[PDB]
Amino acid sequence: AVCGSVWGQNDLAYRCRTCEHDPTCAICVPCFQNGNHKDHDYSIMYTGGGCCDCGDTTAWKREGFCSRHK
Ligand SMILES: [Zn+2]
Ligand SMILES: [Zn+2]
Ligand SMILES: [Zn+2]
Repeated sequence: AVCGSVWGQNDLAYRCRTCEHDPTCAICVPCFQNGNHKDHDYSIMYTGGGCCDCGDTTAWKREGFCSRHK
């Protein structure tokens, strides 16, 4: 339902200021790739590690869910 992916401090992830509900939200690289963020304000970057928010309506807009946690 919600992507269970975890990453470490030197793993890249995605911020998306268009989809997030707060600036600490992030999704893993595969969830970004399998979603639709064209013309979004997104950035691939480091985040000090984290857990993917894809599929979680409390953290991420539904239109920003990838195809596998939609
Ligand atoms: Zn987005
Ligand atoms: Zn994910
Ligand atoms: Zn996903």
